[PDB]
Amino acid sequence: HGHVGADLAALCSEAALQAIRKKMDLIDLEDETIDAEVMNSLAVTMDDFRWALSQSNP
Amino acid sequence: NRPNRLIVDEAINEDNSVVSLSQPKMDELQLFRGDTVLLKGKKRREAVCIVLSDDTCSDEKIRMNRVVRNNLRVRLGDVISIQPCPDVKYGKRIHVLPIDDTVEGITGNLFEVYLKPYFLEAYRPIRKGDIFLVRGGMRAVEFKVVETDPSPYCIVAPDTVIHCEGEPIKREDEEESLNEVGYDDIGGCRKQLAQIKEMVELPLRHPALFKEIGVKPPRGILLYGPPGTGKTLIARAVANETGAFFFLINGPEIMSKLAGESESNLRKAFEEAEKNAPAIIFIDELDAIAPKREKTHGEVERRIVSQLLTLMDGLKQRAHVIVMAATNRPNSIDPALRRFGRFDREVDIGIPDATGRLEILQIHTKNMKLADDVDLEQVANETHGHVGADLAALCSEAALQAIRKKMDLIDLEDETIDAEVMNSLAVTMDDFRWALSQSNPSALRETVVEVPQVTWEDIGGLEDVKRELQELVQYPVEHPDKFLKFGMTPSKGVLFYGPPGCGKTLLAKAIANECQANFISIKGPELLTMWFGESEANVREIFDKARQAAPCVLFFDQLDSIAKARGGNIGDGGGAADRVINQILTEMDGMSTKKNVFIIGATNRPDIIDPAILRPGRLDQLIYIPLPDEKSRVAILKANLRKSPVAKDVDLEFLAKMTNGFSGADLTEICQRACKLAIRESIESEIRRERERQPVPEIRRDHFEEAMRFARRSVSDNDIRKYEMFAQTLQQSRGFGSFRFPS
Amino acid sequence: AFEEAEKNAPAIIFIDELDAIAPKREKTHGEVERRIVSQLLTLMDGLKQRAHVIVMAA
Ligand SMILES: Nc1ncnc2c1ncn2[C@@H]1O[C@H](COP(=O)(O)OP(=O)(O)OP(=O)(O)O)[C@@H](O)[C@H]1O
Ligand SMILES: Nc1ncnc2c1ncn2[C@@H]1O[C@H](COP(=O)(O)OP(=O)(O)O)[C@@H](O)[C@H]1O
Ligand SMILES: [Mg+2]
Repeated sequence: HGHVGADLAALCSEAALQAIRKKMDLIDLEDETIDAEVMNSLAVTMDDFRWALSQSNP
Repeated sequence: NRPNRLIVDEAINEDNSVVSLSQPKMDELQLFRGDTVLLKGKKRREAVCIVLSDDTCSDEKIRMNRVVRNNLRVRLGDVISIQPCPDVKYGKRIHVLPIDDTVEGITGNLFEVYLKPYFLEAYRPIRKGDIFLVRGGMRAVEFKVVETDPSPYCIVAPDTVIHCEGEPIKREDEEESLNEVGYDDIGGCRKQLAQIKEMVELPLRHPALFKEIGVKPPRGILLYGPPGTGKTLIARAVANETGAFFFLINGPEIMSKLAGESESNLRKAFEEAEKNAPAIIFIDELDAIAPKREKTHGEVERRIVSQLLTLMDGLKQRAHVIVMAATNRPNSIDPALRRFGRFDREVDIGIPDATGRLEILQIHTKNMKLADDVDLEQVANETHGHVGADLAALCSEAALQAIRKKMDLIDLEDETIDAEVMNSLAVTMDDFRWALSQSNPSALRETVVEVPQVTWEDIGGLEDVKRELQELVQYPVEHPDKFLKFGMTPSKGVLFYGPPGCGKTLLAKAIANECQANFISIKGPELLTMWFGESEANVREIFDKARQAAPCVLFFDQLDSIAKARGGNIGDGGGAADRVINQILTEMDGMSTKKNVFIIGATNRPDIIDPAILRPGRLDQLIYIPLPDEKSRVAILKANLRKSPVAKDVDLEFLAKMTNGFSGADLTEICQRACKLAIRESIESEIRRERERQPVPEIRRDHFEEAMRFARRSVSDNDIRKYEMFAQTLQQSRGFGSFRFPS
Repeated sequence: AFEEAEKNAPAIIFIDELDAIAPKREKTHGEVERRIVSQLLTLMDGLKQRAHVIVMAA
């Protein structure tokens, strides 16, 4: 409602980072390179955007 | 959670240059005996060794000696990953430098004594930065390989030339690596360390994930908290763990009187950081350097803020440098810094809890030698509000007290101390207790108060009141899981009202010690101020300190002073008295989550207190502290005389019968009078003992009888009716009586 | 001075009128004085406590 363009950019970044967080708990975190299948499965969804909205304040 | 990951294990006979792994694990790793492999360790330290097969070694463990662990800067029980080193070839040459301290006193040539037999017909792989020990000469010498040819993986063949010429390497590098600050040296900040790790380490290691999802990692991190919580510690640990240069900026350093000097300093700092990329820019006291432009009148401050905004905007140019800041009060910072592309992510570092301060104590005491008596759990428990820096200084003071004792033993004139005295040197529990006594908590360095050491047995009677007070503080903190099962939040308010001297103030002093929770005491009118908005501002500061020091007990002694019924006075001291009550109302129950802040109020006259103060949610329980009855009067006299030696002939039970309406303080005066009479008799007796030259071990019956002649009833019968009317209004307000559900 | 102190370890350092050279960094007129205080702190933190050199300030 009161979000300036910087706030919306922060929201999009937070949603993408939340998707990356979802992919965090699966990986070993010590792998030299990440698997191609989980590389392809990574995409921003509505759940990530709603989490960002819940964590979004102007 | 990979086959490469293995648990650290010791070595029975395996030496430095090789490694030994269990044969099934070697087969799982597709590794043959005699193969060269790579070891990965913490702090970005690596070594190259020959893998071996051993039946003694377990499948989940890797056999390495102490020196191999010292190479990787890792301890026993750590998790490390092993990978077969690729394309390892015989070394053309190897440049080895022994430690400078070890070479001293070695008459024979270092190379011939150590290196020539060690590498003869052995083919031992080495990487740059590897240290290996060879027994020989007068003293065992550690050799550090600064240069490897070919770098970094090479095999030392007999034909490969080995030389120890040049200035021997210093132990400073080794001790700096040992003392380098990592994530493990932070205590109580694991929840915040997770977000910091996600912000910093993840983008560096897997930028492919970010490029695939098409997002860029944040560049601004704002750590805010009380001093000593380790924000600078966390920043330096992050800088060291990621192999980035740590650059420190202090707010006073940037500040300068000359025009354009502070911004030039900031630009120079950013330029040096970008040159030393990757690097971490850390700005201590960001609040002092960058306040609100509209709020500040001085031109230089908004000048610095604008320069900082420009520097942050220009920072995001793939410079691989991340700017971090530590401040006490984030709200004092210019809001333009809080936006995205700037200090967008703010991480709250708070007062460590019991387990957090236990972790801090374990971290700082890991090098100190601890006896069996000392237990760090109780040390954490008694440190109610200490911060990490306070805990470190506390451990240092306990150690220094141990040196104080061993000094009192020793003469110090001798140049060399006997080995027996050194063997006697140790650290015990009493040293830590003394450090606890001397050290003060930074959270409450303002509200520190003396402790009369009032304990429950000091209070006589009020057993029902004592039990309720403990459950108020003990239940929510010691058993929070119980409250989540039923789902209703705990009650956090009690008002004590009654005649003066019945024990309201003792219960607050006693509750401070026993429940091991932070205790803030407000003298009744202490908060009020002559300025227009300062009386209410002091109220918000008290409730903010209590929220930061949660679990905290906020004791409002003589609550009737600041909590009056609104509208009683038109002037109300200029209307400020009502505004103080309205401020108190909002903090106790307002538009915020409730922390473990337990408000306790003691008042003589409760009927004047604002009715909004006394509703459930603010001071949930109204407890009446009456005049002690006959049974309680015995307890008060027994508790008061518990310290003093009193004759067994004294019958305390009869005193309670006679003193029908005496208060707790009145009975205390009677014992005080009896003590002075017994002291006065001793003083005159010993004077007669001196006069004849030129008795009273305990208080007898006679002193009490003379004391009772001066006994008075402090609380009048008129006042007692005033207190008993109030308790009757509560009973009549409820209605009915002996409530029971039908059948 | 600190280099000579570590070179001749063990050594003893005494500073006379330290407050004259090291006022409060929050309120300091000259930048040179602030840099002197910064060098004091940097040299204090630089010693790894193996120098066994005690700095005395009056
Ligand atoms: N139940 C009690 N047991 C032991 N000592 C008591 C008791 N009640 C009162 N006293 C003694 O009375 C003195 C004052 O008591 P205290 O300060 O707790 O009273 P209070 O009811 O809070 O009074 P006030 O209304 O003046 O604030 C102390 O010496 C204390 O030891
Ligand atoms: N969470 C913590 N864990 C371990 N030690 C700590 C912690 N916080 C502070 N310390 C100790 O306090 C000392 C100084 O910390 P400091 O930089 O003053 O913290 P802050 O960033 O709050 O100013 C450090 O040497 C460290 O040993
Ligand atoms: Mg009192």
